[PDB]
Amino acid sequence: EVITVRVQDPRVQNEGSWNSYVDYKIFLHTNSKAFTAKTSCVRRRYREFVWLRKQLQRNAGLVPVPELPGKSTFFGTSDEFIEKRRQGLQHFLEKVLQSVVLLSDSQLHLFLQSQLSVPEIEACVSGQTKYSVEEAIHKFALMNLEHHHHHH
Ligand SMILES: [Cl-]
Ligand SMILES: [Cl-]
Ligand SMILES: [Cl-]
Ligand SMILES: [Cl-]
Ligand SMILES: [Cl-]
Ligand SMILES: [Cl-]
Ligand SMILES: [Cl-]
Ligand SMILES: [Cl-]
Repeated sequence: EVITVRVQDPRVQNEGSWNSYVDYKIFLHTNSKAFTAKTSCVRRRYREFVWLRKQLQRNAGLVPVPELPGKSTFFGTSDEFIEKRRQGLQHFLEKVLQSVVLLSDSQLHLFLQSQLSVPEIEACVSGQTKYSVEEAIHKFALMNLEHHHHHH
């Protein structure tokens, strides 16, 4: 695997409050030149993955985008519900990162290597920010290193 990706450590955030949510830790490591940060670790919720798939389906190769786990008719917090959604998210990313065309998606790179919100990504990839995509990812890499990933 030229790109290593793992969706791990799912957690119910703000448990019990009106705006509780589940998010997922995304770990990536690659030597590919397409990525600004050689290693990255972010947290994202399912609703952001749904947005990310829509961005990817606008690609110029008309390449298929892997399916996501289904949407829920309830707020799911069971261990089994969360694990199966975690498995499907990892499969989704593993498949996405095997496509050269999808590796040109700037939103994907900010999704994976920064903690910018979805609107912030949209503003950055539309030329409405002071910083470039590469600058944002590099600054996050300096800000977010915590020595959890040893070189091989
Ligand atoms: Cl809750
Ligand atoms: Cl990542
Ligand atoms: Cl979620
Ligand atoms: Cl969500
Ligand atoms: Cl960030
Ligand atoms: Cl925002
Ligand atoms: Cl990083
Ligand atoms: Cl780290």
